This record gives sequence, C-alpha cells and structure tokens, in this order.
Amino acid sequence: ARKALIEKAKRTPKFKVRAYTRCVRCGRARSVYRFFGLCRICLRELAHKGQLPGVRKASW
Amino acid sequence: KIRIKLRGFDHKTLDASAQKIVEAARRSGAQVSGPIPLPTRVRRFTVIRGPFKHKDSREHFELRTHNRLVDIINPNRKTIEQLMTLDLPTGVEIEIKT
Amino acid sequence: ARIAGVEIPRNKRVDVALTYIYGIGKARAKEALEKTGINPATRVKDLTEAEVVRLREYVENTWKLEGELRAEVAANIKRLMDIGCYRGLRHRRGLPVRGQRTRTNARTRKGPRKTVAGKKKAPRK
Amino acid sequence: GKGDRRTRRGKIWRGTYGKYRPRK
Amino acid sequence: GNKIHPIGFRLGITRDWESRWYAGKKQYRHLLLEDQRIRGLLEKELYSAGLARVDIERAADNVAVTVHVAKPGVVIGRGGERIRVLREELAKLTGKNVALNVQEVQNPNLSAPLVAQRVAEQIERRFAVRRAIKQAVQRVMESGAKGAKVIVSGRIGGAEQARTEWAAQGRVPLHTLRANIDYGFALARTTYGVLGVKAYIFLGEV
Amino acid sequence: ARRRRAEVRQLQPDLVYGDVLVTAFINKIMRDGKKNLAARIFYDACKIIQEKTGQEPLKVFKQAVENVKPRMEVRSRRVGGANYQVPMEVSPRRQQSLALRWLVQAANQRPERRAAVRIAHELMDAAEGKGGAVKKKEDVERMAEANRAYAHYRW
Amino acid sequence: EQYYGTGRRKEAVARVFLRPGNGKVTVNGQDFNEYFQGLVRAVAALEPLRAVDALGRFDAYITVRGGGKSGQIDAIKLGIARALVQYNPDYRAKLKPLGFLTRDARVVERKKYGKHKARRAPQYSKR
Amino acid sequence: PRSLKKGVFVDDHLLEKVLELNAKGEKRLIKTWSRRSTIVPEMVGHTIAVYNGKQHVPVYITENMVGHKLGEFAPTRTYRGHGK
RNA sequence: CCGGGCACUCUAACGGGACUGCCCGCGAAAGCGGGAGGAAGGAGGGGACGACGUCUGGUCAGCAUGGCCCUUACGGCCUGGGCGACACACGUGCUACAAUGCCCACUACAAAGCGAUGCCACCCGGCAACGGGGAGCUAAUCGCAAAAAGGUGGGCCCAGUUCGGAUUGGGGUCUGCAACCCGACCCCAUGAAGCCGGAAUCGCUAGUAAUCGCGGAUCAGCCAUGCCGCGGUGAAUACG
Ligand SMILES: [Mg+2]
Ligand SMILES: [Mg+2]
Ligand SMILES: [Mg+2]
Ligand SMILES: [Mg+2]
Ligand SMILES: [Mg+2]
Ligand SMILES: [Mg+2]
Ligand SMILES: [Zn+2]
Repeated sequence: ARKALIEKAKRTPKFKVRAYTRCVRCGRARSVYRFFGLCRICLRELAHKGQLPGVRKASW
Repeated sequence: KIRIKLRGFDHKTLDASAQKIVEAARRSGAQVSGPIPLPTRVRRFTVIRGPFKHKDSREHFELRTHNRLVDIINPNRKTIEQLMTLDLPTGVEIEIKT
Repeated sequence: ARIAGVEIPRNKRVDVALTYIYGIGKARAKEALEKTGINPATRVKDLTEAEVVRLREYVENTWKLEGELRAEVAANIKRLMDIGCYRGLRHRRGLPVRGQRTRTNARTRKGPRKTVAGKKKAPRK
Repeated sequence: GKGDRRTRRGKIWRGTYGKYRPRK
Repeated sequence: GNKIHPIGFRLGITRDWESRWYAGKKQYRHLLLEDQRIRGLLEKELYSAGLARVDIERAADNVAVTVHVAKPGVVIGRGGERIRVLREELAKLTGKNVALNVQEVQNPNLSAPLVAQRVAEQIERRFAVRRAIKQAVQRVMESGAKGAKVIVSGRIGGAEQARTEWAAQGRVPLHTLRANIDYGFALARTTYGVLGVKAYIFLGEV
Repeated sequence: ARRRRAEVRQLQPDLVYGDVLVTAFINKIMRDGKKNLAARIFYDACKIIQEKTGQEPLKVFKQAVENVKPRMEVRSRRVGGANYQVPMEVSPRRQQSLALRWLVQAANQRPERRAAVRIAHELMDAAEGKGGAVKKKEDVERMAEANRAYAHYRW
Repeated sequence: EQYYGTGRRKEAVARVFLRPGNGKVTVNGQDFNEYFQGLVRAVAALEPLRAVDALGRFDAYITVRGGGKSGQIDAIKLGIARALVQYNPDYRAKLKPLGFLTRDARVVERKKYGKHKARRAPQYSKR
Repeated sequence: PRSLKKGVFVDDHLLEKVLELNAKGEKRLIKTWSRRSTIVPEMVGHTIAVYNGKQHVPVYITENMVGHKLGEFAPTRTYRGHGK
C-alpha cells in the first residue's frame, strides 16, 4: 500500500465512480467489508482479539 | 400504551435489561405484555484464513443481533418514573415508542 | 406451400413450418398466423388454398426474408468492414466481434482447431 | 434449456424477467 | 501454520471482549475506527506503565475506556495531572466527551500481555533469549498460575538462521475450551530484525 | 469397508404390493432422486403387463427377476502374473443386484419411445426367457464356465 | 372428543387433530387426496391408522407448514401415530414395533467450505 | 446492437473544437484523446487524430461512419500473427 | 379478516434427557454381541478445535520488519492504452447432445438471508429490459419472492427435431462523466458444434451422491457458470 495511493481519502474525486474503498487499518483494497471498513485480513485479526464487539466465531 | 424494543449482541445482557424494564414497570402500572423474544438477525463473515492464496482456508465469523418486546400498556407517571431514572446495560440499545 | 423466396414448408404444424424461412421464426411465425386467422396447429398440407394466400400475402409483404435478408446482412458486414471499424477488422480476421476472449474458446468462430508444436518441459497447465 | 435466454428456464437461470418470463 | 488465537477461541466462554457496546449497522464502522484510534494513543502515550488491556464501553456520544495497568501512578501523573492531559488530548481525537479510568493490575506476573512485553523488552536490550524465557516462565509460574508457556521466534541472538525458543511449565491446555488461558504477544524491533514473543498463562479452569 | 461387514439397507415395502423387490426395482429406475416419476413408470408398466397379458403384474415381475439372476460370474485375478478371469458363485445378494440392474438397463435399450412400455415389455420378455436382460445373464454364465480351467482359484 | 399429535420431519411440522368420525382427512383445508394429488408416497401418511385399524373409525383435521410434501407426509404420519396414543395409550405396545413413534432425525447436511456440497469434493486433474 | 439511450455522447473538447473549424476551414489533423466521442455529421470531412494509447493516428471521418465512436478506428493491439 | 385466546406451530432463553443405567450371553478386566424402554443407544448426526515436529513450503504486493537499492527520479499527478491480446497446450467449471425429455398453461409444498437515497407492493405506458407515478417497512407485522424440481392438462413424435444455443446482423433499456478497445439485460432475426466422448482420470458410504431451485458478501453497473451458505426430491453399493 503506497502512502501516495491512499489519495482515496480525498473525498474530492472528479466523479463518484472513481471513489473506491481501502481498509481503515492496513490500507488494503482487495477485499474490504463495508460493515467494518476493514479488509478480510484485518477483520480476522481484530475479530480474534475480541476488539470487534458482538463479532465471534460462527459454528453450526 | 408504550412499546419497548430492546436489542443487543449479548443475549444475557438483554435478558438482564429487559427483565428489569419489566419488574420495574410491573408495579407503577400494568404488568406489561411480557418480554417477547423475536427472531435474531445474523451476520456472516467468511474470510480466507491466511493472507495470499490458500482459497480453501476460510474460518467463519458472525455478528448476532438479538431482539425483545416487553410492551407496556397503561403508563402512569410513576410507570415512566421507574424508567427514565434507573438504567444500566451497556450492550443494550433501547427503543421506546407508543 | 411456397410462402417465401423459393420457400416451401410442409407436413408439420404451420407455426413451426414458417420457421423454415430464412427470415422467420417462432416470434414472427406466431405473429403472421395470428394476424392471418390461420390456426397454427394445422398441418401445412391441411392448410386451405385461401389460408395459404392470406399467409403468403402477409409474410412476403410484412417482412424482409430469404435472399434479400441475407443480402442485407452481408452488405452490413462489408459496410462497417470497409471502414477502419474494429468490428470490421474482427470480421476480416474471422475472430469474434463482441469482446469475447480469444485466448481460448473461440472455436465456433476460428473454425477447426489447428494444433502447433510447443514448449513441453514446463507445466503448461 | 437453462442455456436459452428466450425461454422460461433461460430467464430463471439468468435470473431475469421478460417476454419469455413475465413478472406475473 | 495452525493454532487458533487462544482468546478468540473462547470469547463466547471464559473470555469477554475488549469492546462491548450495543448494535449499530450504520455506525459500527465508525465506533470501531474510534475504538481503534483510541487504543492507538493509549498503546503509546501509556506504554511505560504496563498497558495490559484497554476496555471500552459506549452509549450515545459517551465513551468509557478503562486502561488496565501495572503502574497506574505513571498513568495518573504527579498528584494527578497527566490523567488530565490524556482525557483532554484524547477528546481531540473524538468529541464525544469521553471518560477514562485506571484500574491496576494486581500482579503483572499473571498477565500474559505484560509477560510478553517483559521478554520482548529484555530481547530488545540484548539478554539471553533462552534465559529470559526460562525466567518469565518461572515468574508466571512462581506467582501462582497452573501453567505457563513462552515462545520467542525470530533470529534468536542475532543469528542468521531464524529459530524458535520454547519453554513451558504446568498445564497449558489450548484445546480444552474452558481452561481460561491468558494470551499475550509482543513484538521486538532489533538492530537485526523482528522477534515475536508469545505468552500463555493458565489460570484456574471452570 | 475395512472394518465392519457393511449392513444391507432395508427399504420400506411397495405402496401397492407391499413388496421390497419392487421398491428395489423402482429405485433402479429412478434417476436424479425423482422417486415419484420412477414410481409411475413401474406401476404403469404393471398395468400394461396385465393388459397385454392376463397374468398378475407382481408375479410376472418376480418371474423376470428370477430369470435374469446369474448363478456364476467371472472375477478377474492376478495369478503368477497374468489376470485370469476366475469363475465363481454369485451371492444371492449380488444375484438380485445384478438382476434388477440388468432388467432396467435392457429395458432402456429397447426401442419403444415410452419408458413404461419398455419396462413392461422387457419384463414380460424376461419371464418368457428373452430380451437383453436374459441375454446378459446367460452371456455371463457362459463367460464363466467358459473359463472353467481357471477355477482352482476358488477364491 | 378429540386427540392430537405434533409430528415433524426433515423440517416440516404437522398438527394432527384426530377425531371420531367417517374417515375423511383435511390437510390445510384441502382434502387429503387433494393436497397430495399424484404422489404415490401419499398413502404412507395414514399407515399408522391401518396399524391399529382406524381411519373408517376416526376423522382427522391436519395442519402442515414447512419443507416439501414428501416431508410433510412423514410428519403427518408422526402426528397421527402420536394422537393415536392419547386416544389409547395401549396402542404404543403395537404401534411402536413399526417405529411410527420415532422422529426421523435425518437432515440436510451443512455445506462445508472447501468442498462443493458438504461432501462433493472438487476434483483435481493430473495430481 | 449498440446502446446509449438519449444523449449520444461527445466530449466537447473536440466538439466545440470542431464546430469552430466549420465556421472557417479544415485544420489538417486534430489530435484528441476523446476516444469515447461519438462521431457526428459535422465531424464528417474533418480529420481527427486519435490515440492508440501510444500514437495519434490520422482518421478521415466520413458520412457513412457517423455514429461510430471515435477511436474504434484507432486499434490498440499490435498483432500480426504467431506464425513463424 | 375482526373480537377474542394463549392451547398448538413457531420465535428464544433456561432447563431435563443417554450413563452400556437396565435384562441375556461371552469375558480375568476393559469391552463384545443381542434385547427392553426411549425421539434418540453405546462417540445419535454435523460443526468449531489440529500434538512435538516435517518442507531452506507460501506470503517482504495486506501489514510489520533487518539489509541492499532510487531519491527530478525505481517517488507524484493526469489522459489514454494494457492486465480482455492469439496458431496454439492444460487445469477448474457451465450448457448440452434429449421423450425418465423439450414446451405452454393452470396449480402446490421451503429454508436461510438482505433492505436509505435501500428493498420496492399496487397502478399506468411499453412485446420486453425498463420507464412515470406511488403505498408500506427503519423491516417476525412492508418488500426482494417467482422457490424450482413436483401435481393436472395440452402440444411435439424421434427429427439434429418444438433437442442444443454457439455465432452474427438489427433495434433498445439501465448503470455510470463515459460502456470502441471492454458492461449487463431486453426484443427480432440468425441458429453453430454437439447423437454421450481415445489413452488416461475424479467425486461420493445417507438425507450422502445425483438432481432442483433460493440467499449473501464484494458491488454504480458487471463479464458470478466462481465462492460462502439454504432448503426441496432423494438412490446404488461395499464380498472383501
Ligand atoms: Mg468501483
Ligand atoms: Mg429450446
Ligand atoms: Mg442439497
Ligand atoms: Mg524457498
Ligand atoms: Mg487477468
Ligand atoms: Mg467416510
Ligand atoms: Zn486491512
């Protein structure tokens, strides 16, 4: 993740179709979850720490 | 005729709260419509276990949101007096609407 | 019953036989029979001289079929082809013209598969 | 079959609606 | 590549979250970022004190925050002026008007998060890894505990070939989903690269 | 099946003749778990069997089966080097498995367009002693005993 | 007066209200043979009645929701077998040797990740 | 079987730029990057040069190619066969 | 539907229930076989959970981090092109080669999910995608939704076909600043190969396989037949 590429934070994009996502935490982009703003990796990490309230290990 | 809708991630945190809201208003007024469960909406998160490749890792996560009803009909000042004053639960979000 | 350019359907239901004309099929077949009064289910043979008239009348005059159709289409393919047009090129090449992948499945367009030698020692999978 | 976009199943498959598969 | 986080593995059971606040499908990704932002500072401008857990509760623009530490004095400040600096400099991250707290760690020898830090600490200095581990395992074991285990990874001793030093006493039943095992990890920046440090502390069971 | 000796699934008897060999035969006809369409095809055939014949359906069915059952079959076996097709008895369990399978397979080899017809017929032919079913049954038995010499490998 | 059973099968629940009468059946307001038209299996649903000889003795009202009609047939079959017992507990001793009073616990297996269907495992080429 | 709807798009870079040329004469070549532009009658006769993503190519716009998007006459790939 | 009622279904929280406890036989014991009662029986079915270690395994392009390397450029912006190229080779899949089928109509059974500039009832315009209007719901109380296979009836009549939909011509909707390269969908026309696949090879032991449809994440839209998951119908076989 290039610091430079985290320009997305610029709520100023010529057209809204260019506005993407990026992880709040690692700055990823490939697979971020809207409900969390976190990427699939960051989500599992935080998830495990118990830092994601209510989130837990699904079993059934 | 106030309808209370309690929700939360922890089921006992509600069971706890909701129980209070009942025992409380169970004096100053009606005996409440009894706390009712209501189905639980569930969020799933299926994330590949490791970074890079290994498409078959996965690991399952879920965020379960519980609900309740209580429902108090016949509010009498004190009925509302036992409410606004006594509060506790943190993982419990309340919705009172008559 | 010669209903279109040298067209001649037969022994089957008409709504299925009109399909046999280069410019007609189900959609148009069910239309012409509808707006002609003929009961589709009737065998081309069982058709009535009169029916064969109304049918043929419409069909030939209500649309562009057989030979003329082919002529049109072909004329179009040359058209866009006689101008730099991408599609034009794709037609000259004989490769698909609708943004389909050509690294693989494009047989129906490329024709028979013509194998060549290669570089073995290396999992080409 | 599921392959034909202009039939009941064709639509259902592509999960679409149209002449061949009306929204009722 | 195996072994579930021992904490995440028992959240439902013997192990509460470090952030417990009601619903929110439109703000979750905001309160979370906040809870994060929070921990950001606290896990910095509060290191030297034994930051061993930052709990967080909420209720409509009201944050709790309970920083557990082995040396609260360092948190509070002279007479109590720093805990005042925090609170303010803290509400600079988020309006919210958030509280704060400083509950102490009654014996950091039974706090995995801390033990990790101690060992990672020495390593950062330049102590004998193997030693550091043996000792810590001891302390943790020394001060009660029913079992303990420490794991340093990296280029142990500045060596070129990465290895992994062990060490453990008593029981550390990672499978028994109820044991109540405190887990802790600590980094370790070094003149020659990182070293992970894992600490497992087994306390009671049921 | 290294451990136990695999139990034979016992299926619920026919809902018309209360017989199991029917359910058995019915399943063999069924495909893609459409046990209903499979159920018809058979029962219909049962009627055709009692129209194009005066005999009771169920007994004609029993007859087909009993005639398609091979009593000897040949199992291959590496001996000293080469794989000698070895003759040997067929267990009453397998005897039935092979019978119903063959019936259905043969039936679907027939030309009549309608499924039920093919079964009604092949069955009747089987009771008679003809049709692909019986052909295989006998082709098999012939195959075995034709490889007699290679039988002192009893197995 | 009246008798009842619950009966559930592979995710179908069937309220069975047995009652003395002709022998007609009402499944979801429809005639038993109308809700289950053209389903060879259908008959089975009432097999527990034939067991202790009823039907032409009882009349039954039936509720059925969830699953498929094949599953419902089975649940209905449980409910019937159950009510039958309330009417006469002594039925068990003869209604059970058939197992009608057993709740078939067979159920759709969870779709496991990695595999295509709980078990169907993706295939590999030249491994 | 192309699509657009109601507004047959054209980047006014060259549009306003082309109508000005009409007011006078024909400017030999008009380099553009508006590969996305729809060709219109006015453009006819002119000579807009489109980018491959590498070069600008001379494209004499005719009345029979009106409607086709610009570019589309400016191929991107450089393929001459695998043969050898 | 209404009054009304908590009985039943259900919803969800707690709790009971199975322990070889009970009878028979073998046994030194553990345990084995059989039987009863029971919804369930000997780990009742499925998950989560993966030992010390193994491979110089994978990832410095998630992140972090030692070292080396660039610092008017190996940094940064933009527009456009490319990642979508093809004579070819392979992997994983989808659709199919048909009558136990295809099609049109009428009619019936499900679960798990999702919904703010969101799901969209209903009405009107349009063959249609969709458009205009517009009720309800912040969602057990409204919507996506039609489940499909199935059942009843009718058509096709063994044909490369009313099988199968590739390919191409034409017209058009929607998203988006914009769909040439390079979106999806609708409608007309076109209507390919394919008749069940050589050597070789894969999955699955039961509510499994096989078959049928339904949801979700990402997401403006979508190249999803991928993936994660849900329920319907529901086998064959195992000597060894
Ligand atoms: Mg985007
Ligand atoms: Mg078709
Ligand atoms: Mg399934
Ligand atoms: Mg290596
Ligand atoms: Mg690519
Ligand atoms: Mg197995
Ligand atoms: Zn991340």
